[PDB]
Amino acid sequence: QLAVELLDQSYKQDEQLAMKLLTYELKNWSNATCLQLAVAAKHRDFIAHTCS
Amino acid sequence: QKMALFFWQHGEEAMAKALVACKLCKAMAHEASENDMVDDISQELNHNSRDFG
Repeated sequence: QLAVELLDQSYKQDEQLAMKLLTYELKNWSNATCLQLAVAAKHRDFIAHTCS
Repeated sequence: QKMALFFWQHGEEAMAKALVACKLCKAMAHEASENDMVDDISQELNHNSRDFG
């Protein structure tokens, strides 16, 4: 829920930097992006959001 | 839409203005979703279609 609301607020502020947030390679988190970690988490509402 | 709800209160033919604005709005929504350009635009503009609706 925190992930969904944070993506929501990112989308309310700026769509472009939200895109840069999602496609980002997380160097600490095993060089994977937010999308792969989310689909690992099976979390449906995160992927179902308009931005992603 | 804040300007539009203001201009609906002033002038005559208000019932006509509500219907025609509803026509021009929702049609402009679904035609813009043919291009699906930043959908945020489309569902907030259908939101205006229920507002005038």
